[PDB]
Amino acid sequence: GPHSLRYFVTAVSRPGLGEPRYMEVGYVDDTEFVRFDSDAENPRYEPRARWMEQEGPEYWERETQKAKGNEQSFRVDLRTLLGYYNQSKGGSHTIQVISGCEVGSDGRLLRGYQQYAYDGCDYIALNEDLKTWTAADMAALITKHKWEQAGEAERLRAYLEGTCVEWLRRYLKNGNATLLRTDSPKAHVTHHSRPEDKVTLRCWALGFYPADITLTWQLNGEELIQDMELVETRPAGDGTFQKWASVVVPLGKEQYYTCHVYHQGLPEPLTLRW
Amino acid sequence: SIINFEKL
Amino acid sequence: IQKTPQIQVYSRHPPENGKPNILNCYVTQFHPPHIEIQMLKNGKKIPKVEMSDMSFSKDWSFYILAHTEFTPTETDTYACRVKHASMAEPKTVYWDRDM
Amino acid sequence: RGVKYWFCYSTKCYYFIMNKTTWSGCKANCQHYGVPILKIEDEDELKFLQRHVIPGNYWIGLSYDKKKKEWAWIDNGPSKLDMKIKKMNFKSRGCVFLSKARIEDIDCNIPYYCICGKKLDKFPD
Repeated sequence: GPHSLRYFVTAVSRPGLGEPRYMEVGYVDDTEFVRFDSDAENPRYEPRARWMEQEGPEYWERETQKAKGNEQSFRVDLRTLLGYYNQSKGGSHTIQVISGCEVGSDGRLLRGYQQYAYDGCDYIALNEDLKTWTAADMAALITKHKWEQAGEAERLRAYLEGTCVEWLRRYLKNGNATLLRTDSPKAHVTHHSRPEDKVTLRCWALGFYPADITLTWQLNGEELIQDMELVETRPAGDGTFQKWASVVVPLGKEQYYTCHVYHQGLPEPLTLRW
Repeated sequence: SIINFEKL
Repeated sequence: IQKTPQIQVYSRHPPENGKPNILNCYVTQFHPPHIEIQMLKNGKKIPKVEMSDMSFSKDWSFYILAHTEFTPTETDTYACRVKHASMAEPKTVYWDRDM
Repeated sequence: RGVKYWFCYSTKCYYFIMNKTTWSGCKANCQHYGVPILKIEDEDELKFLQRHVIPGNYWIGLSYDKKKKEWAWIDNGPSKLDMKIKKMNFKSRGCVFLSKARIEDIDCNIPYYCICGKKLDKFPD
């Protein structure tokens, strides 16, 4: 199928508390597998998936160093951007980075990204073409010029196509299990009483896995896209996820209303009523 | 394996 | 800059009063990453709630999960209290078994 | 009494809705001023949009149709953007938001800002 290896990086300066906090978190397809954190007593790349304890010393050594290397590089970047935006050494600031690749059935690179944000907003990003940047502001325009002279995009294209794709292929062989696995949503509707001869019908999806799911309500074949409340998918904590979606309906008329469950581990979509 | 970052 | 946290407080398993269980506080969509999350029983802080690691989404906002063990009853409240720079006052969301 | 403003570029005008809403919430709002949620017709318009906008995230009239098993603009016709879009390589799943350096596909239930866009037939006589 389609597959991704994505890295989420954070750097938070914290004046009067010493050096910034640094974090590299890695994901294969929504599955966290590695984490490195600069506050930990043992600041080192660590597994976070059974199938990662798979890897030998020489590899965890390697990454920890690269990450120590990356940490120092952002420490300067927090300072560089202070410089760019004319900001004092008094405020906490955040650098965020999304980094990685996606490959298709044939294991060929579909999309590659290097995405930066400062203080919770787009700073600079590598365009799909993997040759050009879009810059959010006059500040980012400096990095753009800089990285244009240094050939950053040339360098990053090579990584995303060569190295990323290759590391991704490994990790998937490292754990086929737990990763390809699917838990279907167990669904039901719940009746809840309300003022003014009305009912709230709540459609539940529980213990499913991968997070992605769709719950819709319909009245007589038609989706009630307004009218309908809907919490954000939440982790159960056990590896699975939960979600509900509800609607309001007059006592007696419950049966005119169907709930629908769409989840990539379901044969046909599910259909339910009270 | 994460890339290594070029300074801004 | 500055985004208000969203809060969901829910049990891991179907809640039967008397049956021991797990209570979650899922605090999302917020920014600056600095946050303080407490879990309250009746009004009282639950000693050392467990914190998942912080992460962020595609869209840049931060996501975090607090959880602790609890035994739901008919006759006593559970709540989550978030303190965060985006908010004037701490926000407290009460656990609601239907939700 | 939330905040909102309008702004034209070239031969279109937009409504920027600075109150956060879901994708379908934003679609609804737009109907309520008779201006549909934004269709981006080409790279030029995208650039203007990314350049104009106050930093943040903005829902736009691009989403995955499970009934048509594909991505679709809100008018169901093509855009010269679809070259870009096609290689953006989105998941078969959600809606698209715009940001100052990105277009990106995500859950539709997530509250972002909102952009309505309308193509002008004539000079605003």
